[PDB]
Amino acid sequence: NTNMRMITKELLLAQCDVVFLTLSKKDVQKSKEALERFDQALLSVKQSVSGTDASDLSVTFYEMRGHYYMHAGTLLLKMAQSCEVQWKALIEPAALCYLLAYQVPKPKSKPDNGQGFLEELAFDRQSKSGHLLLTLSHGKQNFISEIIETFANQCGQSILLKFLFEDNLSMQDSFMGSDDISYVENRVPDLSELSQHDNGSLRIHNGDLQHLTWLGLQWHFLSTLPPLRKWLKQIFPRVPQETSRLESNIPESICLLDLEVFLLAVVQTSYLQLQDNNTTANRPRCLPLPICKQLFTDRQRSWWDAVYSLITKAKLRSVIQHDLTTLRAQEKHGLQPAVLVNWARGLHKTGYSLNSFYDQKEYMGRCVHYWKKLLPLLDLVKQKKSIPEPVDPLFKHFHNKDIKVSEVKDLEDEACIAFATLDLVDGKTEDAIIAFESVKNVVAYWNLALIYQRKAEEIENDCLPAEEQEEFQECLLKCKGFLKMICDEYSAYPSIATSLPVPV
Repeated sequence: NTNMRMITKELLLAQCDVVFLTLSKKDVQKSKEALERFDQALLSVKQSVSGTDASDLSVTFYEMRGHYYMHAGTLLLKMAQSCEVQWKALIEPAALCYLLAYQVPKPKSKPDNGQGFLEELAFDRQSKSGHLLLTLSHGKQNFISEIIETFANQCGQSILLKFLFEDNLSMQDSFMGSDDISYVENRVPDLSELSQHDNGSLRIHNGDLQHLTWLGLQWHFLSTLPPLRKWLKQIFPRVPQETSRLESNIPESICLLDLEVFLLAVVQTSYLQLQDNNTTANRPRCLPLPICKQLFTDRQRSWWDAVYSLITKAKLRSVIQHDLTTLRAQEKHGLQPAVLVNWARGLHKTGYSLNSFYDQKEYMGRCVHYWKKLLPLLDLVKQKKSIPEPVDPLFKHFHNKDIKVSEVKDLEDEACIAFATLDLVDGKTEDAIIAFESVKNVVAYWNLALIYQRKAEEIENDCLPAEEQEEFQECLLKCKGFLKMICDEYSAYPSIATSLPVPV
């Protein structure tokens, strides 16, 4: 009875998704037929059994309403791609469809009928809809205009119904007309809620390389690094966070930082590859998960599958061992500088942000290791071949990776600052100063002033003029609008200027 009305909606949803992606219906009869059956079932269940608060039909109906609008958006984008490419007329219909799904509220009875399914489906729908609503509406003031236009009493839903089912369904009857939408308002997803929705969506995509690289790419498009450690702690719970030795290429000593580094590299290589794939001559940069093609190459897939088979278990591990040698910058690697430098900067930031001492050291140890392994190779930049890689080992790109002769100096300075900071977070506070008195950028000045303050809370007076002149240096350097410091001088400069005047 009502239970079959419950389950058929779920099965028709799975049918719609499968017919959409793997069956690769080319936006022709194949997929639109499933969508039409879905819409018919929706109107049928809504009009007759208007479930109240008590029956679960109402909450399942709400979740499938959100999912129906999401799939409407995906079908619009597929039509646009198949015909020519994502048009200028099929992103706003699609943007409105993505919005409504996120806006209908996550289902929670909180008292049998495993609400877990609806909970994780809400996780997934919100994650997807939000990531595709930010990447479509990258420019602001776009949501407000779409909300006040593409929707209206009937015209808005008419121009959204005709596209999906071309004149095979009446407007008033058996359609989306009976559903009212005017109840939705402007509310772009939050960058904190989005990360938790992704951390939840990882509950139905355990270790899917495609899904992970898609999420990584979507975060990368928003110009903020993704939270790789939460996801990697969810996927793999137990894996050690570091290793005893970085000099040994042994397969059964996988550290979580290795997988973090591998995912960083895959995300950047796939991003550059698509960037060169005639996207410069397509409005959705990343093309939602089911419609888009493979983002990683084949060797990455083989290695990740071997790693997953090792972790979550006559095993041939030559791929593990070979790419581990590649990963730890060991005996002989084909990767050029662009990859090592990205690795080092990422580990640097991720470690420095955190507070736990046994975590900052770990991030600074791996960071200094990568910079010191870059040290000799970047020296081979004297009108010389970097590394002959006629074959592509794992990550080989050109016209980007090649570090020109000029930029060497800055990487040297960053490596020295990494050395100083590593030793400063170990307790050798004197040679920390020693090393910080060679590089002459603003990071050095700020770190020196900070160590002067901490060591000398209530020690001496004349050590304060050290802080005085170093923050005067940083003042002149602020005069040039230099925002390179981790905390902007709006906060450091005022506090230090105050402390200097108060001590005076």
